[PDB]
Amino acid sequence: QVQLQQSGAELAKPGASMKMSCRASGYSFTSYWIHWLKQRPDQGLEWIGYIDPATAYTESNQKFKDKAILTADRSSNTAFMYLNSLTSEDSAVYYCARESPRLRRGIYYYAMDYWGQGTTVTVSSVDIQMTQTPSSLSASLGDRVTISCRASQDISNYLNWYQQKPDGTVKLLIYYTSRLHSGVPSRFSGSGSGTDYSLTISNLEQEDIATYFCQQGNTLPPTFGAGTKLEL
Repeated sequence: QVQLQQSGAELAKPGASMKMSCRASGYSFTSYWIHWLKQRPDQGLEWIGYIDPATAYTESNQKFKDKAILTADRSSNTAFMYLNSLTSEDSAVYYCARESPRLRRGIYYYAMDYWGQGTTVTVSSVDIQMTQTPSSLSASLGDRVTISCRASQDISNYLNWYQQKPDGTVKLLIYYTSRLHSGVPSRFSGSGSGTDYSLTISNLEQEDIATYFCQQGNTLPPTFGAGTKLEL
């Protein structure tokens, strides 16, 4: 079983540097990319970059190009991220996540199929826009519910959906508009095309209470929606 284990919470001084790690077990580390992401209090996620462990090649978001450096060591099955010139804007939860198996030779989904548990950092002494509606939505057990997602440009069906629980745990539910991931119960379904997409949950259960994110992976950098909170 795939597993990603991240390092423990740290505090730091303004102006300093720091280093955090992500240890892999239960699969061939050199066969899939590792991604890094940032999430601020009560906000959506931002994508920082990825590294290919087999070749050491890296890709970075222009917004983080002076802020972060990514590395990997194959023998110890571990990836790393280094940050510099820390400010209060840098206090956040940081995550690592694995890239899913490809679509065909040279064509990836940009769907993150397994996630680490997050590291909390405290500092103390044109992009494609996604729009999710509504921002929160209440329902009762056994109901049918649908949520909507729009992008600012044709994303040609490269649209993915994730679920985040109150304790931070993140998982992939659907990739490439309508494909279920391993272990997802078939009461989850999705549809769309062009710029307009939706997710539908049939026969709600109490373990479905959470926050839901959409994400395009047509063009770099990957961008996320701001979330829909689903409550009883």
